[PDB]
Amino acid sequence: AWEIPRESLRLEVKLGQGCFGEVWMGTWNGTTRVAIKTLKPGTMSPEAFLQEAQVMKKLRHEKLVQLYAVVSEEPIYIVTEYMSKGSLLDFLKGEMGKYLRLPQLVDMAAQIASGMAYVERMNYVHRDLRAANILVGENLVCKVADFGFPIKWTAPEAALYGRFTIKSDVWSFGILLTELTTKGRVPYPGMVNREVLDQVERGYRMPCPPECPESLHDLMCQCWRKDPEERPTFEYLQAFLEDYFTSTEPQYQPGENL
Repeated sequence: AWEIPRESLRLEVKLGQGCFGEVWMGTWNGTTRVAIKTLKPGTMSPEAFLQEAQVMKKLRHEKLVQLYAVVSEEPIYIVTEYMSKGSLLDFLKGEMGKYLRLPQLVDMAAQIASGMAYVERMNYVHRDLRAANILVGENLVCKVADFGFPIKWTAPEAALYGRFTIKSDVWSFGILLTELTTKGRVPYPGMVNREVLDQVERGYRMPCPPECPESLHDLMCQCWRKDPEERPTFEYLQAFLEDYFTSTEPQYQPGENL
């Protein structure tokens, strides 16, 4: 019942492509601006698509990219709401990067934590939370996306022993916060995957990014606790971030970059 006929879709502009397929901006039923994520032929059977797509179908929150429709015959299409500004990663590195300061950045983080707070209540796990999988819309709206490893964003337990939980998502969120505060820089500068895994097992943590208030770096560090259960909830992360400039940094002053 999420199913629609293919010719309901006008694929117009190519937006990019990944290991699993492409993403197009498009038009639905001649009237509705949409995004379509195309899956490469041979990635998944129709019966196998039903089993995995249950999650994206049950999740409906204002801070997750909304699924609109599905074409579950090869090649499989996933039709979702259209986010005008692309990925948070591109946004942070682009021309807008320059002008973003802490208040905008923390507000973006709060929207994201809210999205994940919803996933948390629903008892799901994201598994691939990072700036590249957040989409930006008008008015600096950010929404979590993408439900199809990248070790630098992955919690130790999950990278090593496949222990993926909401708490491993929390760890990735902490890494996302360094992306937000460095304007999109790859975490652990200079370190390759193995060096990262070794160091993180030995207790290494990224330091406070320049101009970033120690209080926010504390939050990152809490997200990075060795012990998954010590890690804060997204409910906490969301409330902390929404309230940040009153409750936590009431005397914040603008700087050159943050």
